[PDB]
Amino acid sequence: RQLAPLGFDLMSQKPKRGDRSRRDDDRYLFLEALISAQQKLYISYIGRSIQDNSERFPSVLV
Amino acid sequence: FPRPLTVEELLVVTFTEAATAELRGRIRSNIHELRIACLRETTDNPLYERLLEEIDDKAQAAQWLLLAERQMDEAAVFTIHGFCQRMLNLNAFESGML
Amino acid sequence: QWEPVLTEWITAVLQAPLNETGVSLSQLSARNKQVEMEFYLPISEPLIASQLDTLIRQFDPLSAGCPPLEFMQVRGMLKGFIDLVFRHEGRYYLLDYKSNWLGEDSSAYTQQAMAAAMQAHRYDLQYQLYTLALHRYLRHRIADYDY
Amino acid sequence: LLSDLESSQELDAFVDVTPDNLLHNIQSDILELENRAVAGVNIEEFSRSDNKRPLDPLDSSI
Amino acid sequence: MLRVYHSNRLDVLEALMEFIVERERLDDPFEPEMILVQSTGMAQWLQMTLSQKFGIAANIDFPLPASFIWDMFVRVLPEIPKESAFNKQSMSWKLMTLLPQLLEREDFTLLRHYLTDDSDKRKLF
Repeated sequence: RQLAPLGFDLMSQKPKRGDRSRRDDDRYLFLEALISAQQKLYISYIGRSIQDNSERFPSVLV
Repeated sequence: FPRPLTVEELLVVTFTEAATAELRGRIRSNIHELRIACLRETTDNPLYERLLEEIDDKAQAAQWLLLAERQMDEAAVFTIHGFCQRMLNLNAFESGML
Repeated sequence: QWEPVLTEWITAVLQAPLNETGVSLSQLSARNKQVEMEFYLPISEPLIASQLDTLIRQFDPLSAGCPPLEFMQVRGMLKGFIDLVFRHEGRYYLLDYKSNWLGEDSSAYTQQAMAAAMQAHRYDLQYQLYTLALHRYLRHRIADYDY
Repeated sequence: LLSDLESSQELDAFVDVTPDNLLHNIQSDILELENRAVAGVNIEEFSRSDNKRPLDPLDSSI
Repeated sequence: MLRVYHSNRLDVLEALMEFIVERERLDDPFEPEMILVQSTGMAQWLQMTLSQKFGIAANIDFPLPASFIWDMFVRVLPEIPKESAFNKQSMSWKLMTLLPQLLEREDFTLLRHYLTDDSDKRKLF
């Protein structure tokens, strides 16, 4: 989920250790979901759009 | 170019949204193929072969493509209407917009 | 329009003695106060209505009135909200708040009438499940606990 | 930041995941911190594919 | 002493938390058990797992790390208000006041071009 900084925020200019960004939160969530599954893992995405029958792509994490 | 750049610093503008998602995956696949070609030092394709000939240090270049591969999620490929929306919301005060 | 009629009635509630010991609500220190306890009581085997009310009606005189409780077989965690829990003289108590009663003011709240509404709204099982909760919590938290 | 604490006493309990299914294979590699991907650095490694981990066709895990 | 528990899965840490409460029981019965959780679902899973073993789960506070530490401030240091004077809410109305006053300060002049164009006060909010 893409949440852009306000653009005048000073924290995004000089990042530090404990800085939290929504991009790194969802990227680490995909790792939490990978280790959490003890038996089966289900990952589904739309490869082809049903409307115009074009090509789509999965997330870079997948 | 005078200096190497980061994926997030490269701006690509394509008027169709469907072409921006295809070009994003097309670049994502070409960064992955060139990265493997840098580690293998050999490739079966003419374009990637001429690229490996110009590459000085293949080890550092493979690390740059790896960092370029992980950032392809925030890689910027936008339409004209999708650009201004992100740009005017970046700096609000110069544009004078909510 | 309310506040003049409220601040008085509130003082009458806090100063009212309770049970035999005559405990007043104002005598409780904040150390002994626990407000809005949320407990999770697991039920292991499926709970059957008829298999329950028979035990209820056995030892409980209040379960004689009204038909047996009707609920589908349920297995899982039980939830509930305890209004107030406090200890006095080394003895814990259980408190709950009910208002309702749109039409009644005078003595129509009495020992027979209050218990008559307890059987009407099925508050019997409610405090019986609240006690089983509190009994398990006091058994778990207090070392060498006796009911 | 956790390892930076001076007075903290750290102790670990880790349950080893015995790799069987494709899911337990990945959780292993992430736990033991090893790279199981074959890059094919040399043509001798690029040819034989048996050095990878065998995958059962009946695995529904991932 | 601050102790850090490392584990591969959460079920081991939850079982270790069950052992810590089991080996030592709190003197005062009404003292709640402080457990820090960042969401509601994480706290609601701990309640069902703790109640599944001990037999019940009651009097467990689940605040946020920001509310917890702030609650720790009032206990340790006197004179602190229970809730602060600076919040995501109140600071918005306080700035809605100062900002019309701080215009043309020779610094904010970059911000002045955003407001003084025109507004219904929506831009100020």
